[PDB]
Amino acid sequence: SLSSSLKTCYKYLNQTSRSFAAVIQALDGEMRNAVCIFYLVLRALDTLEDDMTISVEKKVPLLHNFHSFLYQPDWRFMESKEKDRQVLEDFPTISLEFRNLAEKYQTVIADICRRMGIGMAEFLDKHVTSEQEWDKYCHYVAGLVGIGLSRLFSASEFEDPLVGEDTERANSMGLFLQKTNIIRDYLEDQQGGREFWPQEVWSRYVKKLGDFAKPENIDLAVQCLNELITNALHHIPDVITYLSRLRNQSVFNACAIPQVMAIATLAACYNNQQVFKGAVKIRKGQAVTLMMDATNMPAVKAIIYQYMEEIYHRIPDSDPSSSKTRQIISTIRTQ
Ligand SMILES: CC(C)=CCC/C(C)=C/CC/C(C)=C/[C@@H]1[C@@H](COP(=O)(O)OP(=O)(O)O)[C@]1(C)CC/C=C(\C)CCC=C(C)C
Ligand SMILES: [Mg+2]
Ligand SMILES: [Mg+2]
Repeated sequence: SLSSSLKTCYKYLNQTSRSFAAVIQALDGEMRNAVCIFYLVLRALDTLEDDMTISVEKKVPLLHNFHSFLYQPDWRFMESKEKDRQVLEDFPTISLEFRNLAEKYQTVIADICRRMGIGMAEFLDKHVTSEQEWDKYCHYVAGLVGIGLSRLFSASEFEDPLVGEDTERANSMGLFLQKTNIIRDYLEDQQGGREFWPQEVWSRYVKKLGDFAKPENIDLAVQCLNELITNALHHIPDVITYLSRLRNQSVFNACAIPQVMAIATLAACYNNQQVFKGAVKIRKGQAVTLMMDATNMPAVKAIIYQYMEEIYHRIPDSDPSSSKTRQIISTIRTQ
């Protein structure tokens, strides 16, 4: 039986992660613990970042120094008003299990914590302006998770060194998941005072981002939605390349499921007014079918092409992104 501290870590994983708990807990051998802890560490970091009761000036050191707290066995944070605060109040349990991991895993995890902290700190006194800056934000909060996971898979030796070495491909995997979430969660974020859509894009349509929540502005909102989805789709060639290299079945499933869930969510969101009224989600019955079929590369490719064709045939004649949307979809189909 596992140590009591590790049991506690898996308890926190199941409490806090809806999307990832199952796939993580199905990982083979040494990957399971490495990735459970990687998750919890980053989830604590995020809980700090998310917390708007922590002033910027106080938040900046906490984010910068977070990587170092992993080696301070009594470090915890008692001022969080976030839902996942337990992760911060009992951080010593998480950091004890982290220090129990092989050095080769510790190094990757701490390195990712350090870099994500710097990047999170950088976006505390600005929003996202350009599409380039959108890519940068997404790299800090998601791309680096992909790079982190990739390097862990390689360190365990269940996967070839190439998986951990190709940082662009791993970065794209994270970007695709993150843009999908940001696109889909427009309203939830607007209601909580958060703004993640790029300013240089939305500003061509409305004067304030929240203006897309107003019913009179729906035609413009959906145009902006379509332009941002088109942006996200450009990461799919790299997604296909990344998944095409994976050898371990448990690692294949962990990587592929969230990607095909995000592909399904993007297609559900395309040209969809409902994004501006509430949370658009793929039906649970369909989610089950995707989890079952996405176990090999050719079946993943089929799912991708299927959802691309769904989008393609829903492009409105007058959509200002239409030519771009067709172009990227073709690229995906022919690769
Ligand atoms: C092992 C496995 C699939 C995942 C474990 C992921 C770990 C360590 C996360 C710790 C930090 C977190 C929480 C980040 C945020 C995820 C929120 O989505 P959500 O749906 O709200 O999930 P949940 O229900 O938990 O809230 C996010 C946007 C990052 C997405 C980018 C990834 C995952 C890299 C993909 C790239 C490759 C796989 C190359
Ligand atoms: Mg968060
Ligand atoms: Mg956050």
